[PDB]
Amino acid sequence: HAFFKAMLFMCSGSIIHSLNDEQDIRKMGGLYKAMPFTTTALIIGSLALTGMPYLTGFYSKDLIIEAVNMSYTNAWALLMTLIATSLTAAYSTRIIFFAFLGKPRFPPLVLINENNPLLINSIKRLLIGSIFAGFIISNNIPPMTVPNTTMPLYMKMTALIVTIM
Amino acid sequence: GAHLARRYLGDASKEPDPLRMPTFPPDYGFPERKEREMVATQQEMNDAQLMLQQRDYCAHYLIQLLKCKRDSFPNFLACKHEQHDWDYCEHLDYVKRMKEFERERRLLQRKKRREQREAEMA
Amino acid sequence: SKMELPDYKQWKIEGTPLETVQEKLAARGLRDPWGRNEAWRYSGGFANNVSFVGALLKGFKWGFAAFVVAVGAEYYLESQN
Amino acid sequence: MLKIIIPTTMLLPMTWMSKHNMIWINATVHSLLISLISLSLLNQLGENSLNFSLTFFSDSLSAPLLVLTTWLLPLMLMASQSHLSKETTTRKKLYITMLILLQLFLIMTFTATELILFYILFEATLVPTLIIITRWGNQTERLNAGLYFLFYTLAGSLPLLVALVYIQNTTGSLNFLIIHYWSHPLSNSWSNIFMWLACIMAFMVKMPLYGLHLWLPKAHVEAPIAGSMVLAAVLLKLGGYGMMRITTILNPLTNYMAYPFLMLSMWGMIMTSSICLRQTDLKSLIAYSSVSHMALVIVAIMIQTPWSFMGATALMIAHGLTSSMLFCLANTNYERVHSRTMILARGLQTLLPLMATWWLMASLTNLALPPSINLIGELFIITASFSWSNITIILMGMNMMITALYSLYMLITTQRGKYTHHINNIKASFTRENALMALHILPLLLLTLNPKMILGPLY
Amino acid sequence: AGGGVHIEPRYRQFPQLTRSQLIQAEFFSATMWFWILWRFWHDSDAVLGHFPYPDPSQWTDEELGILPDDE
Amino acid sequence: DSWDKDVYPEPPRRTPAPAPQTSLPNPVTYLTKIFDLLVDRPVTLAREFIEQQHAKNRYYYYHREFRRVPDITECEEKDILCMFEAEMQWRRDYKVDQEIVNIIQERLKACQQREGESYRQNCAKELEQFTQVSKAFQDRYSDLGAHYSARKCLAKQKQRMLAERKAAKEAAA
Amino acid sequence: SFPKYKPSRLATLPATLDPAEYDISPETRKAQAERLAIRSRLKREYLLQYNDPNRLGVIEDPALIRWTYARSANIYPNFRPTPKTSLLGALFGIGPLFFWYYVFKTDRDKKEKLIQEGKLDQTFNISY
Amino acid sequence: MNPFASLTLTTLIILTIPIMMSNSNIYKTNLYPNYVKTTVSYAFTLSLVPLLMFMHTGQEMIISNWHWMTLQTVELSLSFKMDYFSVMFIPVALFVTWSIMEFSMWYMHSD
Amino acid sequence: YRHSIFAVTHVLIPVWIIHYYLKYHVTAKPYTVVERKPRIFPGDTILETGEVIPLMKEFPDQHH
Amino acid sequence: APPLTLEAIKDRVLYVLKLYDKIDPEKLSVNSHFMKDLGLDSLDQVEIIMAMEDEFGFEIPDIDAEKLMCPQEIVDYIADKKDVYE
Amino acid sequence: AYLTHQQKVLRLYKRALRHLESWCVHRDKYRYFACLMRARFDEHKNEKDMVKATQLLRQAEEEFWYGQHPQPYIFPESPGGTSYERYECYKVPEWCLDDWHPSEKAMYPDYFAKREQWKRLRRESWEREVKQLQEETPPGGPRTEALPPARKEGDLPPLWWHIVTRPRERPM
Repeated sequence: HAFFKAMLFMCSGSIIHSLNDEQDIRKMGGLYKAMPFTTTALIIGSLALTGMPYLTGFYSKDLIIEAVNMSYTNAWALLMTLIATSLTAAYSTRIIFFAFLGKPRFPPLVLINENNPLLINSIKRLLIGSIFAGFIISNNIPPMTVPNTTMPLYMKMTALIVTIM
Repeated sequence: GAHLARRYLGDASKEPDPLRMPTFPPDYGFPERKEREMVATQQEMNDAQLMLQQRDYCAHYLIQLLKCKRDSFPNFLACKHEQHDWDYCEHLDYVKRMKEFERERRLLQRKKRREQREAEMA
Repeated sequence: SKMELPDYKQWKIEGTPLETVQEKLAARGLRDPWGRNEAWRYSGGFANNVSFVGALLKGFKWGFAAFVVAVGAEYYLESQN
Repeated sequence: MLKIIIPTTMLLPMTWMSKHNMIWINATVHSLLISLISLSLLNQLGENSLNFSLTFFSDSLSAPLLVLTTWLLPLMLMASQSHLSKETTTRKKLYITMLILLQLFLIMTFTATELILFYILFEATLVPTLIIITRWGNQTERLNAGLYFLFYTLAGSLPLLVALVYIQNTTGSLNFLIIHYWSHPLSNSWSNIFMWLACIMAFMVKMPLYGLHLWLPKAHVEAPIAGSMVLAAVLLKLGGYGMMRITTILNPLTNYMAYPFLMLSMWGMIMTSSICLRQTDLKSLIAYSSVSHMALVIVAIMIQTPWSFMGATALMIAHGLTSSMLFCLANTNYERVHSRTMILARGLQTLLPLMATWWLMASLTNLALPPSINLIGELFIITASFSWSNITIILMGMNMMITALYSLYMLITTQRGKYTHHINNIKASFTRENALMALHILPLLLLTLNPKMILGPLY
Repeated sequence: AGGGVHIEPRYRQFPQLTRSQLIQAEFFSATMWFWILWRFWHDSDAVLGHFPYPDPSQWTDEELGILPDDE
Repeated sequence: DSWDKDVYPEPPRRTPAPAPQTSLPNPVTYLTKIFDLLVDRPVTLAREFIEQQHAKNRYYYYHREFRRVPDITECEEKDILCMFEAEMQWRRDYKVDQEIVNIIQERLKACQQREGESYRQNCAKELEQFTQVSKAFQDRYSDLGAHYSARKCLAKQKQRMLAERKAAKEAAA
Repeated sequence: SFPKYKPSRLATLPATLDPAEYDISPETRKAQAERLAIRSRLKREYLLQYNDPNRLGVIEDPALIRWTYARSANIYPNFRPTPKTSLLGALFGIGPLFFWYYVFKTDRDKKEKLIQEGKLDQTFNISY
Repeated sequence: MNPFASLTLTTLIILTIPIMMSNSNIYKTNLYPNYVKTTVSYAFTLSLVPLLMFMHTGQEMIISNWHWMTLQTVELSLSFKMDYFSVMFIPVALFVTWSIMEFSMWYMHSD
Repeated sequence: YRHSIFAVTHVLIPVWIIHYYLKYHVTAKPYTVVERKPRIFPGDTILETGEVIPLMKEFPDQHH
Repeated sequence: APPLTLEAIKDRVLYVLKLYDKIDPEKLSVNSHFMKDLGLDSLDQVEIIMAMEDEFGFEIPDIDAEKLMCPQEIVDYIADKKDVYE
Repeated sequence: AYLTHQQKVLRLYKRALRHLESWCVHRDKYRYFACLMRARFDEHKNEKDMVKATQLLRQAEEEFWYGQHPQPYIFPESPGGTSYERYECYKVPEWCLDDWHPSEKAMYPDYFAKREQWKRLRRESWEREVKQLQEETPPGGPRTEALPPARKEGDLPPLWWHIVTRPRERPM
């Protein structure tokens, strides 16, 4: 979480600095082509928070959803977790749509730029972090609890699907 | 899920109670039921300093996992058959619990309607 | 250094989805005089943005090519060894 | 202790016949030398109090207060240099005489052997401060300030005198060593309750206690700055030093009649801290803050636990250094703006960089950041009170949270924000008041390194 | 203003984009792409389970050992 | 070490000698090796200076002794001489007893890390040994008050001893 | 235009929904002529000193000294022994102390009643 | 045990050195942000090594050196317990701060 | 060189004075540093005593 | 933020006012009185002033929005808003 | 003074369209809706008797009061914006320059030279402007905060110094 949550943070900040210290989504847009490196960075990190298979979020979020489902909790405890995964992903797609996709609802002076070397390098090390760390750490850390082997299928696949509608 | 419906929206006695079952002698119904035996002795778990929740019957494979892992350093892409034995052991041990769950389930199923049969014949 | 202001003749409702705004308002006897302000945003290089699946699809073409030769390399060990 | 007494009284002739301009230099330098000599008093044995003479003795409780007084004395000497420039030399020497006399009575009070001798110099501190508060004050109300401060302390002082002389006729001696060593259980006879009472309100009226505190806001906010520090830093603590002393004999009564004062205090600091949050005068907050901080001490002494006594001692010394700093800090702003209204001079960080720091950890020590001795005293009180009663925790925990609420509030309403453009007299911060704050703060962190010297004889 | 301005903003036109920010960008998205299909092909048994889930109902009363219902 | 295992019992340490069957050699082994001979070597010879300088002029310091004096039980009422001696003797015994609790907590805490995850089963001996010491401490010095003294503890000891005396006769029935 | 927003003490009626915005009587609009005039001179005199280069230090703020003096001095001279004031004095006076007196007394009595026969958890507590 | 615990002590003091240089008013306030970069990046660099033996043998310990308070029965001393959680979080934290303030140098420069 | 002077005056002279600190003054006190017992394997050996801890018998070997 | 000088601001407002289809390029003047020189209504004045609102980015107070008549004093208003001098 | 009838609607129309673009978000969608409400605003441009427009006010002001966005786009420098009152922690009053040690003043010599003449310029201007403002003000004080101009000879605008020496909006 520290990896990709931060990773999208300065990427948002890189957008904020480039687009004249503006924060509302309703003034973003059309930044996909004009903000290339950040566009990839935010796009990955947006659903990296949701954690597609084989990622920092995969070995944590998907296992978390199964683990609470594959345990003894109150009836509503699980439902909030799936609601969390769906609701988080829905706006995780939203902020991309307003920011990069669409049309540049921004002032006519086209200052938008991210050519600063420190800008690229600072985020660059967080691409490799936000994508590689989950795999390497998971095999680098021995398991602590009993693994969930014999499992009735759907409550694991539910975590992946509840992300997409 | 399905058993949740059979207890909450169905009959609670029909489904096993996870915090109370089993409620019947396991040897009863299986004359000479062999004991689920231990592979890794008490000192094996003790010397390995394994944690209690992972000190189950599968811990015999688990110590093998760490030992290839503690010797697979540097590499982390090795150590594949070790878990293949471990998770299969946990896969079958979870089945053993599942079988015990269904055993108590049909234990509750059989006797309740058997007593209902008595209630019908009187 | 230049801060130059381009021609206005290139920026009215044309070349933009502001066609509909101009005519739908004109349907109810109206006129839209500010669409030219947003003509450049709805045109030029800022237009024709990739889709959401295409947003994540960026780098797939080289990614797929790297992937297939990598699993082709994966088949290489199990055959050569 | 005459190795401290004799040089201290020798400050009087030296300060009274020095040159018309050297009085500040001479008094400051040799008072600091006295502080260095007083630093040797930090040595304490396992449990034997240092018995220098028949009429003077000290232990791990008296010396930290002793050093606090001696270390403090140059601090008002430098603080008063600002607003005492416009005065005649003879009156200026009179001011120095009052401060030195106040110091001399303080050292004799802490080093006193029996209670009656302690009582004489204890109360004797009223006279030097009465002149300081009234003669050299600033506003009309200071006349009503002196009477309020004098009668309040005296109203409780006289019952103690009757009880003290009654001790001598019954036990046979008033010496602290004999009283503790010949300690006997006090019966619950109806006379003994008043016997217990007469030895208490004298100490708690000047603590001050909730209800019996109105002289505190009516004096500290209104006394001259030099008198303000010594009042808050030490004079309130005179009740603390006495109460650890007098409680050695007043047992097991404390079990019952602590209650009417305990929750009087326990609802007290929460109530007082609420008033601090909603002040309008600067110095009024710190004064109301002082009683709030003093309130947890009252619980610490009265609960009679070794942990609370250590917490009482640590909070006692820590509050003195703190409250002196904020009162000095308010004086610095009041001098330039000629008022003490809180929101009169908000937003001065942009013009006062070093001051904004001196606000910063002074308030943080008021918030009591870890591991400042303020918490070490405060946390020890919490553990002792919790062991006494679990439901205690919510109250003073809520208090130190409302304590936190205001303790940034003047920081926001004095430094954070935008300057007042009509104000144009905030000059360059003079090194005098500037270095004054340095001498206040560094001993706090220095004592944070080795707090083991200020937990009292129970450590 | 002062010497050192090199990135020149535009006015209502698409800004210039140095090739360096592009080429790495699709490289990184490709880097984040081919990593997970390689992980998919190599370890498809990770996202989806590797050990079967037996159905409860199909289990007959032999390992269940439920003594017969009629008595 | 200066301290001995009778005071501070250190469980014996074993070393699981490795066996790196993996193709890649271990990175730790020479990482500790380089850390050894680029940092430890300069400070080892520097310490040799410090140890050799201590041998050049080694003065002496002894341990303060305390000849036992009559106890408060045998001391005289209103006699300030003898019972002061017993008072100070009692206070020192309190300080030593405080440090006994400190050591047993130190030994107990050292046990917990030594057994790791097996502290629950392999630290019971040290835990009960501390438990009886703490229980003995509670009836010894606890609850006395901030103004504790030898006479106050003696009253507590007498109060406990008369309560058990009454209990013993009650148990006799 | 919808089910209207009900004004509250901590969130008042806005400058839109207020009746006086669209109910501007001749005298109500007339009122916004002299309050502006006194503000004009009040702003003027402030400028005649704020923009005065000769003026140095701090000018007095009459309202601030009025607020402080009324918040500090003129409460007792205006104070009255009114039964209401004594009523709020009583429930906020001895009330809370008796509240916490009973709470702590009840806690202490309930706590103490099990110490004398060994029914508490104290075995690992030798510090106080 | 010669590495690891000692290395952690080295990591947590080298991060204080910028503050010590800052308060000493001998540091140069111009390149201090870049000087901060080098400190954090290095502090991260020495943060990787304490992982190495934890992967190797998994050793964990507690460092308690200088005894602060005796407080009769309860001694107090500065003490760090390095376990699984603390050991691998330091590189994670160290790597994050080095990158975010690397970005912040370009961003947070107009002040 | 600037990186090198960084190492000596900020990293290299530290690692000396911490190492001097704990291995001569801190370790000189009892229980100042306590290290957990490593997971010694029945099947592995002890380095100092040369004792190979006997391993358990054949596993179930439930190969999937 | 680059040193945006009044010359860029002056060009942008007049270009947008010419861009404004109801203030035609040939009938747009530097001192374009919207009520008199251009003959617009009050609502168009709102549309004009809030067009440069989003076009320039900064804020125009309402009590200054209705007062601001001509592009020349539009230029001078933004001139004193940031205090440009070049 | 009082807000005139057509002035009040201009204020309400202002933020109502800002509310519209907050709602519509998209430029074209806003343009379509802004023009539709423009004609809606023009639907009863005629009012004749002022009482009718007062009722038309009530419905109109009630419309734009509910027409607010739940989170309207407040600009960074808008009251309550992200960059609003952000750099006030940097601006310092001009009189602080006089409170500089001579070393700092000497190391900025040209600026203090032109500051001195600006300080001088404040002197005669303040003198002339106060004896300009006293009689330019009619009896009964100033009827409004509007301040009279420098309509005399060789005279500076009265009450100018703090306006002219305002802390620049970009103090940096």
